[PDB]
Amino acid sequence: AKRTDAQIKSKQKRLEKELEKAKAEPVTPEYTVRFSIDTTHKTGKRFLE
Amino acid sequence: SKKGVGSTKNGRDSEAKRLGAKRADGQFVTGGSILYRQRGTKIYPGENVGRGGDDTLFAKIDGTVKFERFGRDRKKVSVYPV
RNA sequence: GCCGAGGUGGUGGAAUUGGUAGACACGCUACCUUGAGGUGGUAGUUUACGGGUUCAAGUCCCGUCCUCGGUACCA
RNA sequence: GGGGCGGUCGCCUCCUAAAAGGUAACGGAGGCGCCCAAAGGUUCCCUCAGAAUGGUUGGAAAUCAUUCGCAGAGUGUAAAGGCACAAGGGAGCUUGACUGCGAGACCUACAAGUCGAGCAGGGACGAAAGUCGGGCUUAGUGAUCCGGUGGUUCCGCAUGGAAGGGCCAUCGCUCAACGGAUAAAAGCUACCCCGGGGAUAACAGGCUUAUCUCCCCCAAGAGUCCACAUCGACGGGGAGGUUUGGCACCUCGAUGUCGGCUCAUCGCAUCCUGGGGCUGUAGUCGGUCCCAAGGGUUGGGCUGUUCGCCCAUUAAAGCGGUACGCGAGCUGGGUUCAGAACGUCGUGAGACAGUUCGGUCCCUAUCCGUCGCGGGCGCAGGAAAUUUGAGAGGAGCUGUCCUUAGUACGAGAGGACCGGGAUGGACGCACCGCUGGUGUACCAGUUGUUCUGCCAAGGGCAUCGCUGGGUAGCUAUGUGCGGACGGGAUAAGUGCUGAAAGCAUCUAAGCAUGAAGCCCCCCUCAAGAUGAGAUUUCCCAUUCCGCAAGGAAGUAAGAUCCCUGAAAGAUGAUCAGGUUGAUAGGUCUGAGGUGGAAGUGUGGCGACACAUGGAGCUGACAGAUACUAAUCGAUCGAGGACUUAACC
RNA sequence: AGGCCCAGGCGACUGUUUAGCAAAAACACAGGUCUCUGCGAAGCCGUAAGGCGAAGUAUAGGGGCUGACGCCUGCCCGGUGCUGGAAGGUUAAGAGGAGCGCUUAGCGUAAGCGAAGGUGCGAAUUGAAGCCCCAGUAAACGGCGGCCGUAACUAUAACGGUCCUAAGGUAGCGAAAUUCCUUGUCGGGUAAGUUCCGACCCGCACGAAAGGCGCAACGAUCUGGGCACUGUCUCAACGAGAGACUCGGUGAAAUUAUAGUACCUGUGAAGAUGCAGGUUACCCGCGACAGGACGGAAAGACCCCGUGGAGCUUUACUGCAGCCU
RNA sequence: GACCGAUAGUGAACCAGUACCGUGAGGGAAAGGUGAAAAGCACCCCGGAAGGGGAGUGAAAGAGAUCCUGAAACCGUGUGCCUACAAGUAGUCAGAGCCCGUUAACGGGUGAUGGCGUGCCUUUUGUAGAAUGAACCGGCGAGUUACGAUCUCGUGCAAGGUUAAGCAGAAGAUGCGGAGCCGCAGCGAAAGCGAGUCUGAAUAGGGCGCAUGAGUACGUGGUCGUAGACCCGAAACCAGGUGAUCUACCCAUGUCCAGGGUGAAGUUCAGGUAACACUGAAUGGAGGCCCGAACCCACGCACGUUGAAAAGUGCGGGGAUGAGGUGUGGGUAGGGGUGAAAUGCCAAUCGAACCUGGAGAUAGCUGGUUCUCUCCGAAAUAGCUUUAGGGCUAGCCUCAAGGUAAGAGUCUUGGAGGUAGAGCACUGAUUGGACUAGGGGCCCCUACCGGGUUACCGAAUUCAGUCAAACUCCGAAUGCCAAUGACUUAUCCUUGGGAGUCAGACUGCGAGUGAUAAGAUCCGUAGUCGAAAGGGAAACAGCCCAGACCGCCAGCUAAGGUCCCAAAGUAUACGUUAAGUGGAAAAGGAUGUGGAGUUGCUUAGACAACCAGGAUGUUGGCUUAGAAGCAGCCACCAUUUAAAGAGUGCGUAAUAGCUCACUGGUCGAGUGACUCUGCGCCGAAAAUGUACCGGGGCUAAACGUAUCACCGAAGCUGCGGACUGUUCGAACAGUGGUAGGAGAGCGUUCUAAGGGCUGUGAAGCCAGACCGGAAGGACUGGUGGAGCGCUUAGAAGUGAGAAUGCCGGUA
Ligand SMILES: CC[C@H]1OC(=O)[C@@H](C)C(=O)[C@H](C)[C@@H](O[C@@H]2O[C@H](C)C[C@H](N(C)C)[C@H]2O)[C@](C)(OC)C[C@@H](C)C(=O)[C@H](C)[C@H]2N(CCCCn3cnc(-c4cccnc4)c3)C(=O)O[C@]12C
Repeated sequence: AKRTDAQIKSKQKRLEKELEKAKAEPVTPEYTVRFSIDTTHKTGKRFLE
Repeated sequence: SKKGVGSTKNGRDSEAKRLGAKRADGQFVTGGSILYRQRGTKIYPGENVGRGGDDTLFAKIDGTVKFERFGRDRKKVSVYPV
């Protein structure tokens, strides 16, 4: 159990050291708006003369 | 057999701070000397005793110390001269 | 009992607090086409729960319930 | 409370904390690594939460008045302490969230940390008094070193500068393992090595007994009725120290581990056998309980296995202690050494949360202890025999079949206690006549080669050359025997008489039965039984010293040295003998064993057969026999203390 | 001067191997394949000369892997390696020198400015390989999924849906040297078989060159059965020789505080010969036996500790040789 | 020469870098003494010699060739005393008997017998330890030196102390040499200023100073620092060499392989065809082919396992013509070679050879660390620590100088603090009743609208009760802080030198963790041990008593005891128990007894026992063929009667048959429930053996109450010594001790001035019945045969019982 639990910490120290050397951030997302519209009113025919 | 449960969660404790009487009744006491370390005002300042910023009761003048009472149920330090 | 994981529509399931009964693929319903089915075309149905935080909650937080698995009594 | 894992590492508050202060544990709870330009300062104001009513949409509960509410509210934030003269709420004005300090204190190993009246300079608010060096107190943070920034009547390697340094103010550290080893760091080791510890783990011992095993109380209920035939819930009380554990007290200058083998012994909580009481015990069989540890308690298949299941017996195939008895007694299959492989994990060396094949079990016994055998002396003379028994050891088990008797019982099916008899199993003791074994100086056959000069007859060697028999001795698988009959006292139990207590009662008195158990009977050892015993019998009380006690020195009866030896034996010992003698060897007769000797003759060409001829040979066997050796010797070995009593 | 037969696992075999615990299923092997290398080859030894390779020349020579033979060797190039490309981004030192300090003649009544020079620093620009990027390669390193519904119901799913992935384990094999559950279940062998054999297949946790499946022969290999055979055992007995034992000669050694060295129960550093209370025991040897002297031996090999060591590993840290540029 | 003297000093006093050991590099000993001189034993005897006894020589022959002296271990001979029914850490104390007759004194050797008694060392909380170390004896073997720092003590000079190198001088002292160093003046980072000075704006405040002034040069001593720094000990690392005579592979070059089988390719012949294929004979001789000797290798067993042998023997086993065995010559060398790969092999070494150097690596770890007495005497704790078995500071100990009577106890008095207890007034928990908005459920209709009910739950109110470490309206006993006086004892404070200790244990109490288990763990508190002997608890660190300077053949006591082991009461008085309770344990069970308290029956008459009653309404009706209760309901009813339930027992498959109930007669006075408590009973089992009194054994020799004696310690007292401290020869007080601090000495070797004793016999050695408080010191006698003590100083290679120490001798 001690032999397995010494590996279980060695791999975590390797993990944290490679993550401090890596420092590769998640990529910031591109920009979207979604924005859209409705204007769904029942409307007549004639507007501008 | 040794089955594992851990995690006490309650190890820590703060350092003992020495509240309470530092000088006694009828004690000769110089100026500026701390008469009572407390939190809150368990005991009030009376004559010639000031309450500090950490509400310790200290003596403003030289003289003996008296712990009288503030009447109903309440105490008081007062320093008198000789 | 303890630890770790997930609880969405009939289904499998994405969603870094910012609009989802559902946005995505199926089912499902009503119609059309066809002799009648199938395919195809048109339209349609509160996030396990309860209480907050917030202008805004599936998400952030505190508790309850369920299911997967590891870890036990026993056969 | 071994190490790893988990958890923690610094600071604050409460409880532990034992009415000062302090105080630990991997004790119980919580928080912190900040926030606020007002949530600071001052001045002036003023009082909270809830409840009961009146009130739209307003809801149980917003806001309103209204009474009652010295306190739950509020206090930026955990928790404690504190607060309504506000520290809690408003509004104005403000920057003291100042600079240089600081008498004196608390705290503390240090480093640090906390409080501080007052002084001066400049202010804020206030009419003034005054208050203000942050907040309601305690958390909200880290040394130094090295660098940055700002400022300075500081220094500046000859001089003037400068580079650079100092000082002051300050910034960069989750250096979070928070008094911070570096600016910078993860693993394998079964290929391993060293220095230490029983300061520290496992085994076994010890304390404990939660757990385990066992026992019991209460009694609801089950048991057709009926708690107590047998069961016994919910709960309760204990014993034991065999389980899994707790703790680390002995051992790390070594306390070898499981299973098996050999050998046991002990406890009784009894598996069989013995005796019993209760029954929901008709009988055979049973169930439970009490007494009893005397004896016994199997052989196989698989597994390393203990365990377990199975097969087939048994009267039964008991549970536990002894370092899970027993490795200076044995085995080494399993597990945990080095090789190697599979599955799986790891990037990896390697590892196991697994499996598989192979793998050095050392020691001449000093003491105690066991089992045997001797040698000395004792035992008030010296000797030879036979002994009593204190004491001690052994043995102590039991089947089946028949008779009683198909009787008792039962409706039947089924089927007895008790009382007799035979024959067994295991075990034990003896012995070899029988059956067998072994028999290496017995007898025979035969091969190879070699020797006796040759044929014939023999010898050597080849495991005793091999092979077929085999005497004595030793021996079991063979034979003979035994554990039987009984007393006496009991245990459980069953009772008589019988009160205390006009009765009842196995009771205190008085008596009696009653078990494989206890003491005997049976077998062995046994007077070192220093408590040294008792019988019957032999020898007798001599010689010098010396003045005695006493010494020594010839003996008696008796024994030994030495010798022939076996019925005995490691050696001693025992025993049979030592010339008036069969103790051994030889001899000669025999038994037994082997089997038809050699020579000769005949028959056959010959291998060979047959006769002479139950022949010849013959180790340990037994009966005669003085043939040979037990020769002559020599040594040791009594002279019997004292007192008293009794006798004559 | 052979024991033999029946079946199985692994390895084709003959060989080799831990001298002194492991002889093997481990190495090696013929075979297969991948890759390097145009010959001053590649790789290797050496700082270099000089060599090996090799007086060899791709049918040759190094290196990895797998191991005769038979049938075969599936999917994934997303990650890591190689291999190729390289337009572009980055990227060193060296180059370049815009400028800013510092000093200073001089100008300035002060304050300050200040040429040239020296000197300290230094921006833009250029600057390879590598890396980022784009493709190929799995007999390279490696990896090879879930869930839901659906058939005369009693069950499963040929089928369909949908997430996820780089792809979701194909053939063949499967309680195996791999199966924890476990002594799976069924069948055989056996009176009885946790092992064995043949099946099944919910494969904890097989699987195709860490090769998959078979396979005649071979094997001081491992495993199960059987014939013959036997003191291996029921259950021991006897005989022979060498020691042991007695006598004559010779004569060590480990060990060892001094020892006139009992056994119960107890106590005690918790397991006494030595202590306590009892119980027993004349003095001295000889052959035996090994229960104790926590016996002898080896300053525990297990466990922890030491801010001990040493071999190994890697995407631990920091370096170095080599190799590109 | 204040160096060595044969285990020392070179490794080597001697034919020594020798003998040995290794292939090699390299490692590396042991071992001195006749005499003044050979005068080294002519001669005789035993003896084969060896070796002797005489005789000679000699001063000595005990001086005779490993030879001066010649210890101890060890081994022998003779005898004085003891010893063959007694277990004895081996002694000591008592003690007869015997045998002697000394350094002549409360002699000496032995000791039957009695009481007591589990070695030394180290490490430990604790060791007889079944933990370690040593077989014994002997020698050797560990805190030293240099330079520097500081403190005490000493001396000189002192606000001035003093030179170093050097020169001269017998390896000297001394003279010269003041260059230098430390001080006299501090403060500040520095400029600087100066009895002041920095900070500061400050004439302020504070820090550090001096006004209350001693240093300096040497010397002894303590300690620290740098050196191997107190001895011994690693595994390891590095540098340069030496090794393929073993073994791995390779290179050149030879050589070995008895015999027997199987029988490939090919070839030939015959058949066969169109020719081939093909078939069959023969021939041939292949083969990491087979069986099997030599040889090689090692798998199985048994033996050996202080071996025949540091890897073998015996019996079997594999290969045994090719990846073969093997000889000879040769090559590769350590961070390297070699490897059909095991990290295997590289000279009986291998996860990195051996040797020599760095090197006396380092070791926070283990072991040891040697003479004595006296005064005093700890700690096992806090904080911090890559720290946890280590270290530093503080606490605790010691010495000195100081200040000096501050300390300490108790009484009186004043305070702070909120536990134990208690209480509910907060905060939580929580039992029941009363009401009680409301939530359901039965529903009625009906716009869930209105309701109608329930003993179905109830938020909030009230009364009454409980409980709390993190609850307090309250609040102790103590402990704590003081002042004040009062007594009563001295021990605090400061400064400096030196430490050690940071593993603690158990018991009583207050808590925690644990299971309100543990000889458990962790704190507070007090004791004891540690570091404490003596007496008791049988034995027993830690429990109870009490603290050891020493002697005594003296007394009184503590705890514990008084029948015998075994000292003291078979003591007294009054009760209890009878189980061996005492001398082991619970729930629970029980007519065991002793003592207190009430109550009912109660001579117009109980209890026990004897006799007769065993009913009436009504023989009780259903689920039922029954139940006169009786397998179970329904009334718990009511008079015949002095007295009877329609039922508590028994029984049947149920009634049946009965018994008690309940009252009468006979009898003739204690009887029949309950509570408290004292002492007992069962409940009650385990492992070699009585085995839970120590034993015998006890019925008081147990227990309870009470009283008086006595025993009982190293306590106290008496007497007599010794030492230390206090007051000025006496008084008073004291004196266990680990680590450790301090003080006084003893001894060894050498040197120095003195002194003198030794050939009429030095040191050494061997004996003694001598002296001193110890270490130790003489005096005789005997061996020895030439050096050695005493007094005062000095300097140390300074004292051994322990290192699994080294060497030697011997068990
Ligand atoms: C032959 C007997 C050997 O014993 C055993 O090895 C073994 C039987 C043991 O059981 C023995 C008693 C062990 O004790 C045990 O140790 C354990 C670690 C602990 C045990 N207890 C403490 C629990 C303890 O009993 C131990 C440790 O031995 C290892 C004792 C220790 C002192 C020894 O090592 C010991 C000296 C062994 N040895 C070492 C060489 C071994 C290599 N080798 C093998 N063969 C040869 C050989 C052959 C032929 C020729 N040459 C050489 C050489 C020998 O030469 O002989 C030995 C004594």
